[PDB]
Amino acid sequence: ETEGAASYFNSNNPRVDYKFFTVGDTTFVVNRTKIVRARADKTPAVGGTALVFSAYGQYGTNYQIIINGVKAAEYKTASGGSASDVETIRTEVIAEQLYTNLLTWAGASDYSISRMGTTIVISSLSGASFTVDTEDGSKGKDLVAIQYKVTSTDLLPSKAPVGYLVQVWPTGSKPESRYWLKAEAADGNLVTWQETLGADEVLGFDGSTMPYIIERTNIVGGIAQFTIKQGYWDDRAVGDELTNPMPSFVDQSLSDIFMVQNRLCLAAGESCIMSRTSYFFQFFRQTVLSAVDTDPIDVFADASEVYALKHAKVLDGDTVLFSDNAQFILPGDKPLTKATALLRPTTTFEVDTNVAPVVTGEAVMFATKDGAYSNIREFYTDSYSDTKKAQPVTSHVNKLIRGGIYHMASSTNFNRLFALSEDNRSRVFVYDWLWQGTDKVQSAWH
Repeated sequence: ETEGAASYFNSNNPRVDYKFFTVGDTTFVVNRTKIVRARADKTPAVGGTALVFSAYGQYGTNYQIIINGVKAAEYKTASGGSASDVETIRTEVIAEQLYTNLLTWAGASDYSISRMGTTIVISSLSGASFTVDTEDGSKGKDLVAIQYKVTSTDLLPSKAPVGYLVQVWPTGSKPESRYWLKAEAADGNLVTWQETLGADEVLGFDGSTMPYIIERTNIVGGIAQFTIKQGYWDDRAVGDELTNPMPSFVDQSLSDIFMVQNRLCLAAGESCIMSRTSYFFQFFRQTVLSAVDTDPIDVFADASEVYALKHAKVLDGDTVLFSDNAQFILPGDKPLTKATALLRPTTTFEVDTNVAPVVTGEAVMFATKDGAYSNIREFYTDSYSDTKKAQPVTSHVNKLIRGGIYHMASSTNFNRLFALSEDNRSRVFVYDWLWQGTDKVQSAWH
């Protein structure tokens, strides 16, 4: 066992609750009672820390640093008619002179101020935003004041403290193009920025409520050892809430687990989430700047009048998704992208989701419940060139099966089908069939 072992298996009717899945060696266990919750921790909010820097300098400019209203850190450049005024306009000279004046200011006892390169960094001591103004000779060329947002990429400071956060959102640009950048320590005068998660956002899924994993590590002395453990779910890394949103299945209960085109498929109620290709534990885009086909997909084309879907099966180039009152077809002709994958509601047959439908090759066999008996229907493709209908194969024997069906098993090589009934556990029904040409030369029950 592990942490949360005897807390995800808290149920009284495991037949309806626990739905299992298997890929490779790992085994996924899904409980339909718990509700997925988001983790309590959040990224730090928009900090009051701000930095200022100089770019050009000009001649004879009175440089101001308006720190939260009251004026401080004053400096003025000489006229420039003398050859010696060239030294006073350099960025480094401006930076150090402004730093010296700011430190001597009376209010400096509340803000931590340091100088690195041509950048002055002001950090609050348990306070709100500085709301700096920093008027200068030009419009924005001379001095640039940034707290957490910038209007372009060229205006980025040459130097910055390690771990500084900033928002990039050029004016007149689509909201999908904005992203958060992080200033990380590097050599050379220029600093390097990397994509990072936004400020004051939820980190990721809470592992205590997400489906668990059962894995067979090795075999010791002819006996395999099995380990149950929490899932290795990837955490959100890049983007903000708008461009990297939480999938809608949060604050809901899972319904089924399956997979299509090597992508894990989290189907919960109206929502179904497509995992990243070859990476089952990640549901968030690797990078927000650009979109690629491998990125996870969200498909909501199913109607909301259909409740939580239960089963999924493959049928002649398509994956059919079974609900309690309708069916859907997910096309597989084209690769699934953000603009191509969609659910197509095709048939409205009445299907009982208590028992798992089986596949017999070219057809899918599902059972329906009615009264104290049960019928079994065949799902196949008709002679219309892509239209599917369902027909009952228990027409001549409909009262044979007592109670309902709780288990099925098929055999494509033997063309054999098995069924069970609750009214007598000792009785098993065998349905045999054999296609030949275009007709069923045999359809046997015993």
